[PDB]
Amino acid sequence: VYVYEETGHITVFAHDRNGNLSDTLKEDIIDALQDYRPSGIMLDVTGVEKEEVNVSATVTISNKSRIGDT
Amino acid sequence: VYVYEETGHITVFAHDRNGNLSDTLKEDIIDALQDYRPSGIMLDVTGVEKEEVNVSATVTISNKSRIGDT
Amino acid sequence: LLDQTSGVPSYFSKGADRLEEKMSLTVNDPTSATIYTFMDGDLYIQSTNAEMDKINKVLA
Amino acid sequence: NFKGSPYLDRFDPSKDRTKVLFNPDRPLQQAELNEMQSIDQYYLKNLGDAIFKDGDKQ
Amino acid sequence: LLDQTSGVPSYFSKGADRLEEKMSLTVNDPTSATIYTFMDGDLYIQSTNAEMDKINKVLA
Amino acid sequence: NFKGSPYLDRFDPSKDRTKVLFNPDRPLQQAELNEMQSIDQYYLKNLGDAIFKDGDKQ
Amino acid sequence: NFKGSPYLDRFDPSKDRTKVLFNPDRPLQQAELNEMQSIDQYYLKNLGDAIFKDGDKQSGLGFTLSEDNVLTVNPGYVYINGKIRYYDNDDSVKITGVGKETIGIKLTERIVTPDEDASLLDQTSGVPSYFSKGADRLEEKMSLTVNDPTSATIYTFMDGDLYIQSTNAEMDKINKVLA
Amino acid sequence: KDYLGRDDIDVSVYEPFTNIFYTNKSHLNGEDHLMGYYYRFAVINVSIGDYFPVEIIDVINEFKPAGVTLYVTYDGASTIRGGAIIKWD
Repeated sequence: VYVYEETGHITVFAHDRNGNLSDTLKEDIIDALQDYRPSGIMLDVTGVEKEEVNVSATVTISNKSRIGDT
Repeated sequence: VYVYEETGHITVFAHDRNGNLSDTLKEDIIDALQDYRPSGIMLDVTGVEKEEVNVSATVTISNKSRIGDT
Repeated sequence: LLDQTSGVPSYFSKGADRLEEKMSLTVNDPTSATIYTFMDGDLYIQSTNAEMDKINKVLA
Repeated sequence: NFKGSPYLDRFDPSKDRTKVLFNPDRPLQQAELNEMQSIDQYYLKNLGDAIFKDGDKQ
Repeated sequence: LLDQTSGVPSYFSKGADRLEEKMSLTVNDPTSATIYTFMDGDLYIQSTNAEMDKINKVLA
Repeated sequence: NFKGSPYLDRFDPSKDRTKVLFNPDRPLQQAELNEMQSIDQYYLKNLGDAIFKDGDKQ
Repeated sequence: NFKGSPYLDRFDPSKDRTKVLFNPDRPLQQAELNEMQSIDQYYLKNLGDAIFKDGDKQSGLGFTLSEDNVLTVNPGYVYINGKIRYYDNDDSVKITGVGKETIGIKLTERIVTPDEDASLLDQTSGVPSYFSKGADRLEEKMSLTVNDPTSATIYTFMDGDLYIQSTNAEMDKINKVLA
Repeated sequence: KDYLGRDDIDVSVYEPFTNIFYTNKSHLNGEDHLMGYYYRFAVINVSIGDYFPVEIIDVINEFKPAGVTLYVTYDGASTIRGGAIIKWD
């Protein structure tokens, strides 16, 4: 969780292990935060700015018999 | 007690057994909640919106001899 | 119309109201301010330049 | 109807009152603010009516 | 002129004064704005419609 | 004369100041309010004088 | 532009909104105050524009020309930019004296703050806001220009000779009808 | 008062939203100011009448509620050696 703070506004960036934030989990976080959040200050829950990286690597092997699926 | 939350303001509705909120009790509540309210947030105390219901009823009775004031 | 310094809804955001006066076009409403007059779909009187009733009364 | 409850504008042409003179260390009534612009708009209306008629195209 | 808004802290409190400018009739007062002129109880000049001095100069 | 202590009306035609620009997080002065309407009335007076003369019946 | 951060003037002619209706027990906004004066000045400008033109002389403004073609204009009234303004500046602009030359007045907007002019500070005696900063002031001064198409022409010269005279007040809209 | 070595020092928290200029109740030339960035809710100014490290601000960050801007004021009058009134005669 990353709590981003402004004057009179709170933004709670939260994510799961996969980097997503489902609506059910967002509602559960909000319900949990009802007890902890300060009264009279706006609060909002949003998912992190997840970035998905695709990797294609060419690797050369000294012992060419070790080549295979493993 | 009922606490109603708004952005930047808190209002507290309180009542006694009779549904009234005396000025002395209002001042006591304010003084007690000085310690409780968040910093940089406005808190207010008001009396519950009491609604006195006038009921005029016509009761039909079987035993006409038992009719009386009691 | 809310408070621009804060820029969000709040207890302090609301302020003064505004009086809006929109103009609409009518056909034969006597209460409205007449701008043109027609007779059988033909223009009745023209005015090439600015109209000024008091000034024209003086000039007449 | 700006004499109503929310605004309470005290402007009335018959009173012949032309200016709101604010004083220091007193409440600033919203009715006073409304009357402040109502006076000016009324006198501007008088000035316009003294020359133009309703529906005069320019 | 006292505040007559119900249920406010400034209720019945003093506020801004008002500048009252009452017009009154005068005779042979050089400071007053002349509206009529008489000679031996007889009207001197008439004006059937609105008077406009700056316009009147150009028209003349 | 409204330039005195009880009002402090700061309007002056020679200064050629035509708008009172309020800023946030400042106290509100009664003299600013008085000048706010004084400017408008002065310019309305100029507009009327440019056309009409005192005592001109309408 | 007064729509920016320091003033946040919310007035716009297209919205056809002609009155700010204040309400009780609310926090007062300086933008509402700015718009309150803006509306009246806008409609006054409209009323002026319906009669006058930006180069219309009302009275005074008699020009004086030296042998070195140095021009000075006497004080007088003139309609410029929605208001009839009293010209009282001692300009000494000169002309080349050849070809068509036009004299005009340019209006420059400037901001006056308490820092520049200490008199704008609150001087109400014996209050908490004594000597506190407050509202700024918009200063609009007039100065002469020569062969400036942006300025409002008041005079026109041809080879150092006055081209057209106007004995009395100029009223463009009125003059069109009269013509 | 815990982070510092003494308790008798004068400390107070100022809440500027109490001095917001309301139309009716607020006096025109009074103590109130027009609403804006500083005179705003979720803002506090802490007055400290004693020398403090800058890390005291971080200490306040541990205690203050989330979403409130913090300001600190150093009152140099409280820290004057002896009587602070200066004499000429």
